Amino acid sequence: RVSSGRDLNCVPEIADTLGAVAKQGFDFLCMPVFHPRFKREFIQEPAKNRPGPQTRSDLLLSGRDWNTLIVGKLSPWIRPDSKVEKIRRNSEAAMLQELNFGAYLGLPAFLLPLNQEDNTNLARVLTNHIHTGHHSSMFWMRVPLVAPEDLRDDIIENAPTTHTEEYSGEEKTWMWWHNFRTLCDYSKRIAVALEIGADLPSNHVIDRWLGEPIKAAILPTSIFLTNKKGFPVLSKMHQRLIFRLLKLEVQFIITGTNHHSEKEFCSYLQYLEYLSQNRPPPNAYELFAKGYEDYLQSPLQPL
Amino acid sequence: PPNAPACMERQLEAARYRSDGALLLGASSLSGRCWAGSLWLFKDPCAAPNEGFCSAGVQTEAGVADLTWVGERGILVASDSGAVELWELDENETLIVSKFCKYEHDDIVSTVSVLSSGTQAVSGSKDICIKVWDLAQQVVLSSYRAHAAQVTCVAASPHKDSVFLSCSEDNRILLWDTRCPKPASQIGCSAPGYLPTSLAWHPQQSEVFVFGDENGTVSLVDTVLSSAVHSQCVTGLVFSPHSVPFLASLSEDCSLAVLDSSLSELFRSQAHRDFVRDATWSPLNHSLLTTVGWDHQVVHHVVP
Amino acid sequence: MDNLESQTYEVFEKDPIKYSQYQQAIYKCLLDRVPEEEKDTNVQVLMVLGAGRGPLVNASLRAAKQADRRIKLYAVEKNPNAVVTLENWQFEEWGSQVTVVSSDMREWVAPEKADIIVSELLGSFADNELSPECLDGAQHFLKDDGVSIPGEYTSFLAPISSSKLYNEVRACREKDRDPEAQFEMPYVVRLHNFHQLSAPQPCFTFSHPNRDPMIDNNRYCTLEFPVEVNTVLHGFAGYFETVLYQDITLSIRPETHSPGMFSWFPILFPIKQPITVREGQTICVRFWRCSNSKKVWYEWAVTAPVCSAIHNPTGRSYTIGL
Amino acid sequence: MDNLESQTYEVFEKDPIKYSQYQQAIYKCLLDRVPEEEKDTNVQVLMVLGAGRGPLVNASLRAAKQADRRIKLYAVEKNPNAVVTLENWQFEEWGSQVTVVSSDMREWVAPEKADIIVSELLGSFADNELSPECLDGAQHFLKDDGVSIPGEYTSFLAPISSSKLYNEVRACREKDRDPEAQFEMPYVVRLHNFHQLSAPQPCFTFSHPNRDPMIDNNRYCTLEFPVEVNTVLHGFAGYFETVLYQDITLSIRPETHSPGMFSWFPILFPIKQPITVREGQTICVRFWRCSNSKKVWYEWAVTAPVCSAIHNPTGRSYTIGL
Ligand SMILES: CC(=O)N1CCC(Nc2cc(C(=O)NC[C@H](O)CN3CCc4ccccc4C3)ncn2)CC1
Ligand SMILES: CC(=O)N1CCC(Nc2cc(C(=O)NC[C@H](O)CN3CCc4ccccc4C3)ncn2)CC1
Ligand SMILES: CSC[C@H]1O[C@@H](n2cnc3c(N)ncnc32)[C@H](O)[C@@H]1O
Ligand SMILES: CSC[C@H]1O[C@@H](n2cnc3c(N)ncnc32)[C@H](O)[C@@H]1O
Repeated sequence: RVSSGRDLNCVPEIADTLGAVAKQGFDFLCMPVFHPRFKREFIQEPAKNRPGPQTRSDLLLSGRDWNTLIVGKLSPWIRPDSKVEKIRRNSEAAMLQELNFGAYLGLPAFLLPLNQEDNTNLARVLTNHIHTGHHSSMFWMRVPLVAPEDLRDDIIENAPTTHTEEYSGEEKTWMWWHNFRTLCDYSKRIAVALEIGADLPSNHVIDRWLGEPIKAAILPTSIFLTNKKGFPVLSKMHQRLIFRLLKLEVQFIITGTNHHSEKEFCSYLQYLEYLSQNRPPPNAYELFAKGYEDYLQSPLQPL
Repeated sequence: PPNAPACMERQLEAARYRSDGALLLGASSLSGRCWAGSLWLFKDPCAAPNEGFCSAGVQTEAGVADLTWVGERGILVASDSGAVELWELDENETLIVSKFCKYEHDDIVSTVSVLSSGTQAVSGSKDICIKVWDLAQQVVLSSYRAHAAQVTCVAASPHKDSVFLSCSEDNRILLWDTRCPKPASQIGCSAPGYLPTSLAWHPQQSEVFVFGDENGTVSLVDTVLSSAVHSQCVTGLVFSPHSVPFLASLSEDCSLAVLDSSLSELFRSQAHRDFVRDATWSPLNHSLLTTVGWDHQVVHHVVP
Repeated sequence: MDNLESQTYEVFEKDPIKYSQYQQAIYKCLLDRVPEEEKDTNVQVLMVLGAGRGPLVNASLRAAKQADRRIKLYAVEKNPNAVVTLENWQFEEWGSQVTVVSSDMREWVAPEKADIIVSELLGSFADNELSPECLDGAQHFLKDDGVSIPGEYTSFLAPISSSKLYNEVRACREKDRDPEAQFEMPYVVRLHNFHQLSAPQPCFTFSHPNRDPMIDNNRYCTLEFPVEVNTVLHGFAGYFETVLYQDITLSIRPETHSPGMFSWFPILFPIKQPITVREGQTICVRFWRCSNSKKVWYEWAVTAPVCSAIHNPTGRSYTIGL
Repeated sequence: MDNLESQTYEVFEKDPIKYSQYQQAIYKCLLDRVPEEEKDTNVQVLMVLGAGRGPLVNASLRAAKQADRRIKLYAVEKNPNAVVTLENWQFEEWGSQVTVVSSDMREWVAPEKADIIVSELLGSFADNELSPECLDGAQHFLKDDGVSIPGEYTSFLAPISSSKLYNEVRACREKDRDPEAQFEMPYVVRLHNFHQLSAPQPCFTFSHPNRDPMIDNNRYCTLEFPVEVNTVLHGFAGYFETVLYQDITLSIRPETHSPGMFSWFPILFPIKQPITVREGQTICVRFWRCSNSKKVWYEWAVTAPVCSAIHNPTGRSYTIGL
């Protein structure tokens, strides 16, 4: 059994789409609470007085659905560490607005991305929102296993890709997260949603992550290989990383469009269920200790 | 008109004139219970945006980030769904039907441009992919991942099928030649500046183009010369159909400007009340310029 | 200072007796404000000050149809997450009748003055969510003959002995703060294992609109509660009563409690230290409502049969933000 | 939010170089504002915003006599205990020339607009006593061509290593509060046993009068300090520089320090946790000036060579009251 979620940036009708993904086999949905292209100005007129409503209505779903089925998503134009002052200011206002709306709705988690190196002003705004108002909403930082730049295709003739192995340059994304987390003073409310790319990085990178608070793991459809029949599958090193994560017990999330148009979409999910059932079986220590994981007891003083 | 929807969505994203004089507008619903899109054809432009006084209307499944004319009946659409869809005009030019809707991108499709051939197109997305499409075959010939951030704009050269521009939130401007085994080649400043956002080819010099950045500055380059035109991001740039063309610039400061060739401003309009999204020049009256914004306005300007 | 979550609104919106009491107050006010011969010439300006998700707006529509009069509605709300609900309602249902305003009432410049201002800014102790301050900053856009609904509210207090609740306030001690701070703050609590020692008596009262030349929402009230048993005082229960319009009233006072109205639980002002009380003695409690330019708070002390210590001096433990 | 005692005023009034710098700024401004042929027809409106016990009033009188021009004086003060001094001075000495006002400048409705507004609202880190907010609320009664003295001010920062001062901030731990709160607040301190690691660089700058259409006193500044020794960072020193008028300046920056001016000591933004720094690395510090409708505060963090934690998020440890 595996807790599973679907990611989208396009949801025209919330009722319809939520039903369709739930019928696929998914436990929850990651959507934007605002339209990701609906850019909003807070300072300059005339755009700041744009007439409402700014987003869809909370009544389209029950308190229970917002609490157990939806996961917020910060709009992608919200960039608080922009080099442009006006942009940083609007993005701070927009972040607070989207995160406070998620708190209003009661969302169990809320997604935010670590896609560049400097996320300092982003961290601060989050820290402030954490400390302002009484809530327990969680925050899933979307950080990639290999950075976009370190994954691009070597097709730029006059700016090639560094083919020299860099030990600490391949650990770039971890430091994005270590910095963000250190700036927020290790909040229990801040967790990592680890994005998994097409080509996995050297084993050391993978090893320096499972000490961290992973609550979700993100798999795009583009990494799935096709097998003999026509179903989506995964290489053996990717499968090994999966086995690790299910041991560390996380919520998997599928993103991207259907690339295997011969079979429906629940096939990716079924592949996940497959591996879950077909995992190395639990021994007597693993069966018995289960439930005590990372639980701190004062030590026994039998004198 | 039959099949038309009763209401067109408040946020007008794109507006493009056809050679005869028809206005194609594409609108997206960015707020409210339903987040969809719509395509409309107005053989009379001064009638826009009345749903009752249109020549043809239809509604797509999702918002319309960008579109462009494919000939005189085809319409290329960049859907939030992650799909590039081609809708074609009826024989009588009263209806609009989806010819193909291909879901190849893993995130909002934000740019489409048609190559000089008219049988091939190129799309940019927020998934960091650029795809080259065969409109005939309805499949993707090539899928390039050259950028390190969301692809903001792609603009196909007006005369070479192999050559097109792209710019991304990774501070990169690329020039592409599908004939090279490393198609893309990086243009730009010696030092990191502000993110590029809009690309416009020049209609008469095949190696010259203009780009506008997120800070509101427009620049002219040859494979220097720049002016701070807007206070905010430059969302688009469009050249006039004149013998010596005028440059139209659009911004998120709800203003439009028209520049010459030394990028000296000549026209200035603030009639729009929300982001001024797209601008298209009249093929009949060359001193006439139509603009659409998120304030549901279709505004026509008399340019000197 | 804080904005309510969506489910909070949802639970307190599901209380029928409250909103129908409000409907009827509006109905009676509409009738007494325009006669049968003006029922089509005269449009009443209605301003919901603190509108939420629109239950008072709907009850205003229902009351205007009960009373066959014309109204012009304004829905003023400060919480923008709730405004998203209001503006979607105004699009697909209310239409142009309702004009939605996303502003603080004290800060909003209004197009026209109002005939009636409806408010639901009341707490378990009447004024503890600061209904006074807000409506005083909003009465400047009220017609010189205008009606506030509600028109007045009174808070009530009664001494109680509960060893259970005393222990629970005691357990509410938190690190990084005063170890006695927990007794210097009121609590909304559904009192159950407790002993009311004397019948509630009125404490602070406020009237709207307040046409005094100098408005002062500060207060000082001294109450004497005769007890006819031995007992040990642990706090004071707080209740309230409010006049919506004329004989239409809402109350959580146990004597005159509105039936089936779960919207307000009582409040509890504890005392640090239990005060033993004999048969026949009197309990004297003093209560102050203090404010500055930024916050508002309650101070309170027991003076008979023995003095307590002035609780929450200077709002040092508890303050209500403006 | 607090009013200064009498001896505080007295000590900082005994600094000659400051008040004579102010005298000369006034003198140069008076000359450049009325020519020799208007020296008897034209009376300049002068408003001392934050007047104290009257040292700026006297230096205004002295400057008007140096420059042989006519002035009309207003002494605006908020602290009423200091107003008692001002009003006794105005009775027995200044006479009708000075008009004493006991009000907050942001709140005072003025009879006429001013030619010049003099202010001494500056702290060890320039804006930390909130000169900006006050003068922005007082510039509405400034002539459209008016001059503020001072006209601009800039704050400065420099990383320091001091094991002594780190231990002293550590010892400043107080019960009933966050055990790390003491590192999340600045201190006015006369730095002595310390090691400045890199030359001061400018942080936040403010200009008066600020003719921007939307005034935003919030700030975000990122500074990079190259260090050429191994060392262990314990905080950042704060200094300031201000342009009174033209070339007349005051500064406590050690490079351009005004001589014999003891009025301002430097400020110190500590960091919770010492950060070890190698030869050749760079220290990156970020600083934010944040405000709401009620208070103003500084947040700060170190990002290079290793991240620190955002200090004083939300003003949770330190805030400056409006
Ligand atoms: C449904 C239902 O059967 N039950 C709801 C929960 C319970 N009752 C309460 C009451 C209070 C209490 O009194 N709180 C003080 C508030 O100021 C009250 N007002 C009411 C008006 C209002 C309107 C909208 C949003 C908030 C408020 C707050 N707290 C928590 N549980 C009874 C069972
Ligand atoms: C006489 C004298 O030889 N010494 C006075 C004491 C000592 N110096 C200081 C300085 C400060 C320090 O810098 N504080 C920050 C204040 O904002 C400064 N400003 C100055 C302007 C002013 C005017 C009137 C009243 C207050 C202020 C505060 N603290 C305490 N001791 C030097 C020796
Ligand atoms: C429905 S319970 C109280 C409601 O009134 C709103 N409200 C409270 N105070 C104000 C105010 N000063 N201005 C506007 N709305 C207010 C609250 O945010 C909430 O929606
Ligand atoms: C002389 S040091 C600062 C002086 O300015 C006064 N002051 C500070 N802020 C204000 C204000 N907003 N309005 C009036 N006086 C002020 C202080 O109370 C003190 O006298």
